[PDB]
Amino acid sequence: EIVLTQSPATLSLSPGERATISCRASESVDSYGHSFMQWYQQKPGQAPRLLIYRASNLEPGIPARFSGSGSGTDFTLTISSLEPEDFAVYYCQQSNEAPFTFGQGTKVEIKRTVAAPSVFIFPPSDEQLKSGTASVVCLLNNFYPREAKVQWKVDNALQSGNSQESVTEQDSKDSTYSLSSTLTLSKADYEKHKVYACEVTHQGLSSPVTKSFNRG
Amino acid sequence: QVQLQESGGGLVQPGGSLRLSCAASGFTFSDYYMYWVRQAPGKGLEWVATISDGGSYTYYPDSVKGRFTISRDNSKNTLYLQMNSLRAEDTAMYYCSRYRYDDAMDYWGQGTLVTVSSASTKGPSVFPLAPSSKSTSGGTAALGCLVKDYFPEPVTVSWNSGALTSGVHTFPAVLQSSGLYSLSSVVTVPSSSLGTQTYICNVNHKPSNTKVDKKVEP
Repeated sequence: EIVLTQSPATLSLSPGERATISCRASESVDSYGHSFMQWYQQKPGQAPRLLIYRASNLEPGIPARFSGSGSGTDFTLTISSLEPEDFAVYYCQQSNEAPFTFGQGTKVEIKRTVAAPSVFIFPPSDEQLKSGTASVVCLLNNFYPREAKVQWKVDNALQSGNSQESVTEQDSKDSTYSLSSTLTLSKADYEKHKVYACEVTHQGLSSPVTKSFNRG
Repeated sequence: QVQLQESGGGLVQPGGSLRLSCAASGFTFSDYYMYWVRQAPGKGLEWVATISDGGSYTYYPDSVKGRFTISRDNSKNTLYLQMNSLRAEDTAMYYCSRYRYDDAMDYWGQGTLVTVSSASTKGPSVFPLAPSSKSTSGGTAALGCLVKDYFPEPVTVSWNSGALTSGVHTFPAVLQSSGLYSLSSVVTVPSSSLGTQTYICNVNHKPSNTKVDKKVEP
């Protein structure tokens, strides 16, 4: 098996910058006078898309900003000038030996300028309140960087081990992120309290912001 | 134009069998080698199988040999993959791919997910996420849908029948302790249309034949 090791694993660059991803094969990918190295682009919820094949040939339909080179055991993929839509995981693929193989992939994040999250909070809806379970959702919409912090507070009581987070994939239009924090409490706990607060700390906020609501 | 429709994915018990198919279209199917590639949730891409133009030859890595069978029906322009003795390690997103003479897979299927688990199918519950009146981001109101407790993946959440795509965010689903998934879908709208217009979120969980149309409003 020909092992393909891509480098770097993660890349964070601002639009307009030049990106270079490398791939090193354990054994030559060269045969019959050609390097059988392909490069694929995979975006969230989509299939890998062919960018370059046979090492240096641009796939028709693909913007000229993409190009590849190399031969033998060393290959390189280049994006001369990043656009916010280039956010994706890139894979090098080998078509020369027994079992075809893909590199481990390089995650490319598009560096965007600091963007502060717009905080929202949602109390558990009447329906779910009948199910004997309460879910409080705090929304962090359109921010960057991705690193953020969300503490829950129930009547000034700092929660712990009872909330789950889910962050969206970077937007391909404006490169921001959105995050969701859900607090799951029993119907009893929620009713025996009143102040539900969501404190968010982020680089775009000069001071942590808190969003809250009183039940009912 | 050239397109590959995949189907047959879903939930299946460990040790079970499942068949994926890929209906080719827009090109001389019998003139190409076909591939099945898979992606374990969150991991990378792995080759699963290859078959020649007329089905004469086929290849599989040792981890699939004897368990999976790739085949094709050139008269129906369809590619198949019969799986057997499935295990958790086999759960993943499966793709079909066409292979050019220049050694490059240029067209791929959208993909079909295969979850290998003994756990049972559970339809999701949809609770609204209306905008509180105390919440006022100036001219924008955020409201969404909460799809809780369902299995397996995935779930499809749209708004006003796909008519409302702008500004929508459907977060990736998280697994809860119980053993079920949960995800939220929110959309930001101009607070001047909150009462003005009607907002409905269309949820579809194909593995349980559930299609809910919960309506939200503060």
